[PDB]
Amino acid sequence: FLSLDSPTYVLYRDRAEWADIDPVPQNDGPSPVVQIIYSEKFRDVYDYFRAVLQRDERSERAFKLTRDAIELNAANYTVWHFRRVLLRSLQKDLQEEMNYIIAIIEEQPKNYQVWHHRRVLVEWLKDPSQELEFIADILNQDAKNYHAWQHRQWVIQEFRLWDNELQYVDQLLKEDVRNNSVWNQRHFVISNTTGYSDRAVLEREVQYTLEMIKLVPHNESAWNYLKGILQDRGLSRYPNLLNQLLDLQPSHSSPYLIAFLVDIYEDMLENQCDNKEDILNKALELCEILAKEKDTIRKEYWRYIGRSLQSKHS
Amino acid sequence: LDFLRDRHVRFFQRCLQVLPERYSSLETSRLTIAFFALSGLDMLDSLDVVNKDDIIEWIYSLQVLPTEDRSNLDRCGFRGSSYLGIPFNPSKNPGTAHPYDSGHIAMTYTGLSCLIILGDDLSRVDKEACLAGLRALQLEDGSFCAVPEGSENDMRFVYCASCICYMLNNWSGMDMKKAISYIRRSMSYDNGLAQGAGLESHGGSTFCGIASLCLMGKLEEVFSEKELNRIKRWCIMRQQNGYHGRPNKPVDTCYSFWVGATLKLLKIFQYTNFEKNRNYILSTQDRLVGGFAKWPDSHPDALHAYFGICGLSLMEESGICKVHPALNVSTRTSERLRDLHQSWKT
Amino acid sequence: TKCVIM
Ligand SMILES: CC(C)=CCC/C(C)=C/CC/C(C)=C/CCN(C)CCOP(=O)(O)OP(=O)(O)O
Ligand SMILES: [Zn+2]
Repeated sequence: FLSLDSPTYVLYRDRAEWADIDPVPQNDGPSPVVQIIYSEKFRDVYDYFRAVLQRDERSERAFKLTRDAIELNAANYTVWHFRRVLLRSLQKDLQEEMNYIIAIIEEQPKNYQVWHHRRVLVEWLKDPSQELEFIADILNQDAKNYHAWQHRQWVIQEFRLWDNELQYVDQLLKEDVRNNSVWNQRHFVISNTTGYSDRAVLEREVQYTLEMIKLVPHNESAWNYLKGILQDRGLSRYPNLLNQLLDLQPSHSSPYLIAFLVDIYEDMLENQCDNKEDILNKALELCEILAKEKDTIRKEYWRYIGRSLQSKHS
Repeated sequence: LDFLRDRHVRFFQRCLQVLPERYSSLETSRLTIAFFALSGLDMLDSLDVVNKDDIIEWIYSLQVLPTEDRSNLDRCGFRGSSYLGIPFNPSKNPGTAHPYDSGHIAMTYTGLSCLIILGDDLSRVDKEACLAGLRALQLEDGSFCAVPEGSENDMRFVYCASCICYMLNNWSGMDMKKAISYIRRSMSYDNGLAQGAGLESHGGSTFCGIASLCLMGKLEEVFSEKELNRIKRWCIMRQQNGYHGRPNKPVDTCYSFWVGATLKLLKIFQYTNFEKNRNYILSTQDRLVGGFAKWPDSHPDALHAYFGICGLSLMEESGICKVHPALNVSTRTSERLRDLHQSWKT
Repeated sequence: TKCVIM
């Protein structure tokens, strides 16, 4: 109702509807630490919040008071909890609360309390119809917002809304193939639907990734996905992969590719392959290429990897 | 350039004093701001510029003690501040009942942590009540919530639980088997650790996971050598000059600690490039007001000032104590805690 | 600008 910045705003201490309540002040004792100074309005709203809270008053006036408390500080988790208690006690329209929280989150998309509040509401309503579109809007202000992706995965999993996610992922990867959050989402969808054990799917994915790598060779995300879906089945079990990569080396080279190769060679040594002593040298040669010219910032790491390979396969 | 040590000491001093209303959104977590300042002064060996006794009393006034009837055990621990309006009580008289007063896992952690840094012996801490409250926060999947009334749950709070159990030297505060399960399940296909299963791996959650295991002394037992090598690879790939928290994200000063400390725990921080990391951190130093920011030419804050200093510590900066990479206190403080634990065992 | 961790 009465906005905090309305010309006719009145302190709670001066409102008739609140005459029967004694405000409760905050006290940090004799020597306060990390004390925050508050304005008259701020201290006034919270002095009454403390009062209502202390008496667990489930009133309509208390419900309206929380709106002000939240405008002053949306990071106060106790205020949000009490508001939820009131939403239930007064049996408020939850569809209306959804509009409220939708606006709040847009203004503060990195606040933990507001995302938690929306999740509780959706659980109460058992209605996810607005979620995917809402999140897509938030992801438009920041495509990597961890809170947004977290909420999106919860919704999809909880109400089994996998049907269009793989398509949404394809669309976003076209907007920015370097968004690590989207590659994670792709793995999320697939492993929770078809899985990767279906050779047809694995091939589709490995092919898809090699295509993205060809478009932007220097992309850790794409390389991590590729290695991710193959590392547990065994990198050395894919002979055509080793050659297809060695063929990219000329043009589409990058430290990520060289690293992948080193990892392939190591898988071979791990599985007692043919030419043990020769493979080990092909690896060491790459490790040094990484250290001296391809990924110099990790010079000492790559040399440490090399020394590890030698003392393990000789 | 160079490290402006005295400037940073004054910065932390100011934090412990008074803040502008524009910091009102930190009200419920003032205790962690205090931690950043105190632990920060400890790291610079300047705790002498504060009145340890006054601050210890303030901290104890934040403890949610069990009431006469002990019907609120599941809600004990520490508050982030006095925003609820409960009358000042430095853990002297018994707990005063209140429908919504209870602890917050991150505050119980930073609270105990502050007490140890200040030299207190935790004698006024109701250890059993805190552990009871901690147990109540754990979920079926092994992770934790921050408050008994309910909140989001993830790796951040698993780390808090671990630190609390470690400091009180008693792991009855959690079901370690379930927690370890949660940590394992958070490992991503790219080998980093995420906030939870299926989520994008992140520098912050990777630190929380690895540090929690090290505190339980089960790193080796939970991850295989092959697994640890993959985790190490993911972590060391985070260095661009300074460190970022996720692939393809811009570097941020605080990750010099989040990731740097993880690498230290995995014993390969020594293989990173020190100069570029140090240069980046210093480039975010505010030469006028002190402290550090997340990016260069950006306003400083207590969080980045503290973590930037701990990041420098990892490389043994001239003038900064060695930080205990898993407990998040100075090694000097971790040593005092070792003595405290020994003394109890009598 | 900042890092909200809670
Ligand atoms: C008080 C204390 C020392 C607590 C330790 C336990 C905790 C809470 C650790 C938090 C670690 C951490 C850095 C979590 C990530 C925080 N975010 C900023 C998450 C989502 O927002 P984004 O802007 O997408 O984050 P970013 O891009 O920085 O990863
Ligand atoms: Zn940061």
